[PDB]
Amino acid sequence: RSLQQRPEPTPEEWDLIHIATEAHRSTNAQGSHWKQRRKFLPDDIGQSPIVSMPDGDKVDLEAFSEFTKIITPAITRVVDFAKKLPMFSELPCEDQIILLKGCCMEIMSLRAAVRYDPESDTLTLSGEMAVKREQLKNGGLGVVSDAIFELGKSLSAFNLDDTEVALLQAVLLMSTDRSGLLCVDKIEKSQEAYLLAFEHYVNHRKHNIPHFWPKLLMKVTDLRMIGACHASRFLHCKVECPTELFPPLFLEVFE
Ligand SMILES: N[C@@H](Cc1cc(I)c(Oc2ccc(O)c(I)c2)c(I)c1)C(=O)O
Repeated sequence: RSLQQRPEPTPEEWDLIHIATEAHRSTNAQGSHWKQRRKFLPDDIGQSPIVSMPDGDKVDLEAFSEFTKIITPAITRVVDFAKKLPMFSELPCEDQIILLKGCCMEIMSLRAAVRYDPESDTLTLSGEMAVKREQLKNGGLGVVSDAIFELGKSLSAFNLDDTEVALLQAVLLMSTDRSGLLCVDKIEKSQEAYLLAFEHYVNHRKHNIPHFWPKLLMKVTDLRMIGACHASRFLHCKVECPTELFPPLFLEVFE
């Protein structure tokens, strides 16, 4: 360890890595059998954008409905992921709440993006619903969909395993650029530990791409950006459409 040229995970990092990975696996829909269980979203759904949005990319109500009918269990599984992480569970529940809201979209988007299928040109939502670029964009997301598609297409070269996704999620979670946090230092400290463990795991993996780590960290920024666009776009939807169309937990996370 450190053994070939680049530092390997420490024993303490191996532990943190194992805990994060299992946290992700146990909360990640349809594990390694998503390619056989997924049903495509019918091609007549997603083609009819008619509710206006401030930026001019309209919303298709039927598609919004399809995506939001399945969103609660998806958000629920991100809450579940976070809770299996000891540095998350031991925070005040105020802090817990703020962190989940700050990273929910980021983690859900990542999870869809790692399930980008090149041959059909689709993302898989919750390991069960394979969607095209147009359907997802028209259903609410607008250009955020082009962003997750663009991220998913570029990640196929990266060959991320379950651990790098889990650690990516954990770094997205433990982030201090949110308003209203109590335990700011404990969070930074916990993020730093994941980042280092992450880096050293990437070292252990020996990817065939040069400069893998900074390339990966740049994919982090893309997610945060996807996250911030969605929070802008969510706010506009809440303005255009009635409450009744939004599942209580969807509202609770993004409102
Ligand atoms: N693929 C994920 C779950 C996941 C689910 C859904 I519904 C998604 O579409 C969204 C999200 C937000 C919105 O505001 C709208 I409208 C749509 C995405 I991107 C991801 C997983 O495996 O957990």
